[PDB]
Amino acid sequence: MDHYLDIRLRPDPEFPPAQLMSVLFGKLHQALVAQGGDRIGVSFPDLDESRSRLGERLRIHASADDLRALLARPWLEGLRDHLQFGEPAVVPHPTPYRQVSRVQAKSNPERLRRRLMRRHDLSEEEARKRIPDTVARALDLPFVTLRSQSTGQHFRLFIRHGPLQVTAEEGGFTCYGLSKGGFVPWF
Amino acid sequence: ILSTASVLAFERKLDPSDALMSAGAWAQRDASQEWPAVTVREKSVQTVDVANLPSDADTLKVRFTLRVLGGAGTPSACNDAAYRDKLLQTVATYVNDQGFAELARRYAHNLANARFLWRNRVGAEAVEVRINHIRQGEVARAWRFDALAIGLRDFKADAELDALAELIASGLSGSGHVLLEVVAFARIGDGQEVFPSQELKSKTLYSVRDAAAIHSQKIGNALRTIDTWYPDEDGLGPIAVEPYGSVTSQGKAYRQPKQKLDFYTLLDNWVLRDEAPAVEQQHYVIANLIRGGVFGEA
Repeated sequence: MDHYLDIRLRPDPEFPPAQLMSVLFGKLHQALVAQGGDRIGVSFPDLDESRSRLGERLRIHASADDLRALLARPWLEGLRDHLQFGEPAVVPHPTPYRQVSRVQAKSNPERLRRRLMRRHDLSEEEARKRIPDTVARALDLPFVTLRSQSTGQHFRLFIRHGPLQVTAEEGGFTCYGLSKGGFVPWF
Repeated sequence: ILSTASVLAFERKLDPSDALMSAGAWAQRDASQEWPAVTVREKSVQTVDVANLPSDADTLKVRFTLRVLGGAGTPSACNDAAYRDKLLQTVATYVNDQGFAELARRYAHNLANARFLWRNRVGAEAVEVRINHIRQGEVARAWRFDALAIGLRDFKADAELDALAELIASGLSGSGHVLLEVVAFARIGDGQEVFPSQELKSKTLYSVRDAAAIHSQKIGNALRTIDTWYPDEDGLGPIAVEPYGSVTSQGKAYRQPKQKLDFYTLLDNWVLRDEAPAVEQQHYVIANLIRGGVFGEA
């Protein structure tokens, strides 16, 4: 994956950039479940780790045929007025390589309590005795908010840009474009 | 000396209605008179209000009517009669030089693209807006657009859009009663989330009678996104017409009074000291007079 395509959120008087970034990420995810495979990687070039902000840019990492297919496919319908685009081009080098991975946290003690009750046949009080409320961990990481279509929930999807490395390795990506082993050029 | 008057009250022209949202199925949009409504239900997460399409419905029918009044310059309350005559002659000079032709084209564009669908548009794959001019109760002239072809940023001329602009121009000039019916269909998804207006259990959704809806002022704010004549930076599109034209969601105040491009100094220059601005800034102050409000000091 030596090719990239930058997408920057146009400023909108109607919307904040986080809402636009989340609906763009959901539509990219739906485009990848429509496409299939594990070869599509994402990034956030104007990231702010300190303020936990994604920035205002998103960058896809793939081959050029994937970029020209995704630049005209109807997952960009209704956002071309919200979005300005670049051109499908080759990445610069030398670049450090890092991973973009979805991090999940045990954020609700009661759901894991109900799982322990389902898998150990305990009552509610044994689940509260075995699992306290200190267990709940909150991440200090930026996030998109996503509407599931299988189930009906709205959940925060916390992303982590991994450590910078001098070389990249093989692997795939999930249907959200996040690394389950793959690496992306970071520039 | 012709000082400005103490109170001015401009009635709201371009009066919209509450946008009732119902749902249904695509490819039968001409059968959309008995479609079931999108109700607001409670779902426990705390207690929030959320509203979705039914599990056999993939499009949203937002319906409202828009009444265009006309007589844009005439205030309904004013003290200084001399200021009233000067403002009347100023708006008369404006409409005599050029009628409501650019402003009606921009209002027709904001009706054409479904910008009154606020959040229900951005994930849509296809939007179709039907506008029926209703005189005497049945129909006078029917329209049908693709709201995704007409983007939100650009203003592009057309055959039917200029006809709609001529109708709204005839309305705003005081030369004919115009009542429109604006219906919009948007392919959102089967059972997806719609976004009605949000009422002040932290979250409550607006509904007139067991059926979700958008506020009338939200549709009125979406129709006023015609201002392209502010000092433009960052690649921002048209904003809603406002004195000190500001974006709360952006937190930025374009047309600040440090520059001479706000509504109030422009109006005082155009009426009192006879300093006519450019055609776009007088377009902007006539759009502010169409929007209405209370203007004047204590």
